Amino acid sequence: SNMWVIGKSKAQDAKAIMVNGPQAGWYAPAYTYGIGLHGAGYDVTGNTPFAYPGLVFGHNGVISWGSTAGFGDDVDIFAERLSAEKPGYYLHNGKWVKMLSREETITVKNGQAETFTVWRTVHGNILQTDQTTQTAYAKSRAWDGKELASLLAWTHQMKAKNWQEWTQQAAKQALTINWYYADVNGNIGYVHTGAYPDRQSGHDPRLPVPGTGKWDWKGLLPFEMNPKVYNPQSGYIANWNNSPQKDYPASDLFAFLWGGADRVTEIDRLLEQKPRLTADQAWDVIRQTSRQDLNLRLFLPTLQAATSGLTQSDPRRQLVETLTRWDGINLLNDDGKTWQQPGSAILNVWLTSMLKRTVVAAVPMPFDKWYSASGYETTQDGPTGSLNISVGAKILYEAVQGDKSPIPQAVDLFAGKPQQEVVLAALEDTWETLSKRYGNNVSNWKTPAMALTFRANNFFGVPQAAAEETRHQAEYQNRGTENDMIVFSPTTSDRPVLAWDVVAPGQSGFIAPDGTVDKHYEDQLKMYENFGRKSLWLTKQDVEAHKESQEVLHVQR
Amino acid sequence: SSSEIKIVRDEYGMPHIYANDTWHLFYGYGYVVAQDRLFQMEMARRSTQGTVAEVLGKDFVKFDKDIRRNYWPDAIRAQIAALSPEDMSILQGYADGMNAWIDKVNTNPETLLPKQFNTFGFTPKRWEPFDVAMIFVGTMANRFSDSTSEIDNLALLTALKDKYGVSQGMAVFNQLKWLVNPSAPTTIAVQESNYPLKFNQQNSQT
Ligand SMILES: [Ca+2]
Repeated sequence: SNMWVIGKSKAQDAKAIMVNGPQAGWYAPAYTYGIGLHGAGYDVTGNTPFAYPGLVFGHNGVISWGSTAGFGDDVDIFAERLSAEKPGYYLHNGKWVKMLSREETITVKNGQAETFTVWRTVHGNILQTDQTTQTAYAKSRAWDGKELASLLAWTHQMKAKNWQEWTQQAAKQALTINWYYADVNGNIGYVHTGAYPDRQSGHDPRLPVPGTGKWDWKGLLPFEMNPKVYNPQSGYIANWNNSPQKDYPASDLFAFLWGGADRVTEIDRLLEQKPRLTADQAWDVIRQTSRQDLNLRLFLPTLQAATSGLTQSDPRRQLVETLTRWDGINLLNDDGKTWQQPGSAILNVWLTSMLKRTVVAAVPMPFDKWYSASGYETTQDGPTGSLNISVGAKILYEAVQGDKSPIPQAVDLFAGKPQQEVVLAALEDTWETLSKRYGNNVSNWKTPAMALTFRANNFFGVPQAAAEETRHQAEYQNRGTENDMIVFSPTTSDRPVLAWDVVAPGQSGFIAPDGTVDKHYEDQLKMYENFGRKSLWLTKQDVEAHKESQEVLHVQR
Repeated sequence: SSSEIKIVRDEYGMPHIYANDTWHLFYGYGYVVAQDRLFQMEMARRSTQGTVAEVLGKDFVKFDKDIRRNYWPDAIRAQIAALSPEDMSILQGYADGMNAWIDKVNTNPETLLPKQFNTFGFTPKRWEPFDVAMIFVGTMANRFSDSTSEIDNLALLTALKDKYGVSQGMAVFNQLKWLVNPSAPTTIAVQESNYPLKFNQQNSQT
């Protein structure tokens, strides 16, 4: 999920611009829901996942807001001490405490129902996995007991008219989510919201802690601690699930890292490239980042250094020369299935070989499997989410930085071999592999592009539509499931705010019993494909002027 | 009129609700959601509560069990009961709005029932505040803010320490799964501020 907020110091023909691209995969019907609310203190427009009462992506004519997953560490696991003689109890603060328990029955269509028990301690629900007669792990979420508060904080924030009223609600949202602000005067803001535990001294948050009591959290850190910035000197706020702030620790996920190699640099670059950006230029950053190969910029220098001394005819050399001439912006050929340039295939093969040779080689099995992914892995239907730099690649990146990396290389991923030699061996593998497949004329290589699928199953893998309702788009785009842009004080409009979004396939997922698809069942699909967008209306006059239908209800609570 | 809810849809079918009080506003919201995404919402309801097998069968039992093992419904119900009347009105209204439309759908299913219901062999029932809340709770929270691999991490570290020895092992874990990396591009620039907390990276809890 990405977002860029451009403030007054960097906005052209406007005072602030907000472009949000939440990334949850692609689904039919649409992942988000378009809604406008007017009354009882609210006056908003925008769209929101699963039609939550609170709009995650929207504005109220005075301010605008957005989110991207935070990925801060707000979950710890407690190793609970059990006793075979006291089933259902666990030792805590010197006493055998009774676990919470409940019976559940899974009713199964055309199947026999299944009954089982779920267990919970003072730290959280008990995991099913990793159980012994003496141990069980509890998943402790810092937001536990604050779920509803976050749902409402997300609702009430829509009534905010300034940074102070908005941060008051950001302080109540306990999940680990980055919130963004913008307003009609050109002010912009960012808060890495969420509840984060105040851990005991000596507690390494990447590893489990005993649940006997001595390691319980001291409580939760105060809002003061949450990374935030209002009107940054840079004039912009950019995020792609990267680190909020210097020294701020990431999620403990072994596959997740905030390091020198981060895809967000791709956005920072385009925003800094131009002193000021217009709304249309800000929007164009979607199309560019969505086509940008994310590894080229990270490894190109290393590739160049390794091949800089080879003779013209060396094929390893020509592969690298091919990458050098490339901007890393993938485009489809006329056939609608292959990419114009073979760069990503080259990088994919090479990178896969490097990880096998380095990181994978230094990690004991079967943990080595965790670092083998190049980050290009996909199926026929294309990626199920965003493309990122793989964890193995981020580790490899620090190694190739040598002394420029702040991470001590306790072990040499290159195991004593010159880096050039290993980089060359990998380039050799790449050449054998691709030349064998596509021939030895690089210039006529038509490698496969990624495609994109709006799946009929929701992110859970549960059908939310009939299979046949699945939609397809030839060009995979590493972009938001939905994209919305709010432009404050636009100089070419009669309104103090303009807003656009795209909810593909369409606003409605309705199909009549006879199979007649709603008029708004797929009217935003092509628009999504060509980086188009439609206006979001707010004022009564705009809504009235663009009305298609109307209905009045009269109800007594 | 305090009891009047106006629903106006734009050229893309996007609904705009106009209402005087909280309950009526979110009543209108739920009403249009039911009109627009009834099957999607029903299945999302089942996904977030672990009742998919009820309609899809045995291939989703494990799914259901995992969902239910990941939360404590009573605790969610208790947060809902603690809600002020104003906040409660958000969920009650939303639930009620959906129910109004759902009642009309179940009354004239030959014209209003989304085809997927016929196809999947079941009909939609009424929602309660809990149902509405769980849509958000089960997605945003139980899934998008519930990430950890600490047990796996301890296994990796344990294997690193076995392979490279203790001090070395610890060092390599901090190389593969660093706690922080100062060269990480951050949304807030170093000139603005830095995070003041320092953490242990030695697994000193053992
Ligand atoms: Ca943790």
